[PDB]
Amino acid sequence: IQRTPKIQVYSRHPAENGKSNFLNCYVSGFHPSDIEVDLLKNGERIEKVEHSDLSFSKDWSFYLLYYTEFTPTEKDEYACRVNHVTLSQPKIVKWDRDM
Amino acid sequence: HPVAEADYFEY
Amino acid sequence: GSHSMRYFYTAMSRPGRGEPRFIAVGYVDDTQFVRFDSDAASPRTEPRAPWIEQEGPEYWDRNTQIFKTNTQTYRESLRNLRGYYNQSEAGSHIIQRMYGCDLGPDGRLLRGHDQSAYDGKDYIALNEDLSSWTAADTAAQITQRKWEAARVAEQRRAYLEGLCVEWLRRYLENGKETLQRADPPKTHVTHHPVSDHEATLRCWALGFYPAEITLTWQRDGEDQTQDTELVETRPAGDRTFQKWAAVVVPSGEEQRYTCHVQHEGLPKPLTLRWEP
Repeated sequence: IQRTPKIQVYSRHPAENGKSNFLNCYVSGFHPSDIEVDLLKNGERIEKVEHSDLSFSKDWSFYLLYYTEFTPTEKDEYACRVNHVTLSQPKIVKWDRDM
Repeated sequence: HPVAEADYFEY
Repeated sequence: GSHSMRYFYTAMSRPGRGEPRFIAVGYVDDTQFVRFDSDAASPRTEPRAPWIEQEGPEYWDRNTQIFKTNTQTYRESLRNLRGYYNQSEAGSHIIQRMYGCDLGPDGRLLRGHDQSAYDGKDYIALNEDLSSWTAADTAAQITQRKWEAARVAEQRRAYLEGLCVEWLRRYLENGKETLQRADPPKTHVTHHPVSDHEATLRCWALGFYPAEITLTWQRDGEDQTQDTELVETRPAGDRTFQKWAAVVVPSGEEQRYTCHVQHEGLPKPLTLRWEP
């Protein structure tokens, strides 16, 4: 059987406009391990995203952190797009600085 | 340091 | 306090796309310190924490040898398990293994672990006695038999009581400025009306290490387990973790709610309220 990913989108440090920071997308609780993750800026895929090495939790589910440097502003929109065998379509989660 | 398996270790 | 070392192996088949991938990572507590990936351009054990870099060439060579050998045997093991479950050659399958030792606050062995899974389900585990096995099903009973025949448990016990603890202790000393430093959570409470008659209180914990933490809301001193929205603890990317807990409260009753925070790094626990 298969487990669908949990997804959280958030910043390394509290967001302040005009200050460099890191945008994180944490995907967890999924199985099997193949997964596609993109960070989006105003709907467009950000190019040079890094991620952690594959590991898993005590329940055997996998987790990964995707991240990239970014500078938050008032109007730019950020999100994380995830696909996995359990999803019929990619799931989009928007960055909300209060979450 | 990881554990070393014996030769021909298999499930 | 208490400390643990774990290695996590993942072996994944991928029919039609080459031979199964084998990945191994090593952790002390919540800090990864090594990785090996059979898919790498030049597969070798690599450092992932500064304090491990001081280990000599013989260490790295020996690690890489172990993981290269495991890459090959785990490919055979995937074949074996496919057969045990009468599965076709068409599907992708995964064996996972996690093993290691737990130390108590005095540095002595608390207990050892060596557990494996197939396709995300318990498959076989070494019992706490470090002498016997628990097999999940009749397929795993076949593995148990082979392992019993080859005296695997005895070997695991020797590693877990010996090298495992010895190396863990060495890493704890070499990385003492971080591995033995607990960073307490930085905390605050936020307030957001969700209507005219209700508002959200969100209790935040940021910048903490290790990941273990307790974050709860109380109303009139009574735990609000069922009404609290609690996100999974998440990595910030700088070694630290983040978490929050939220409760929707009737407007005007905010001061009846308290957030409580327990963390190893806290001189004393915290009680927080919204500060308008």
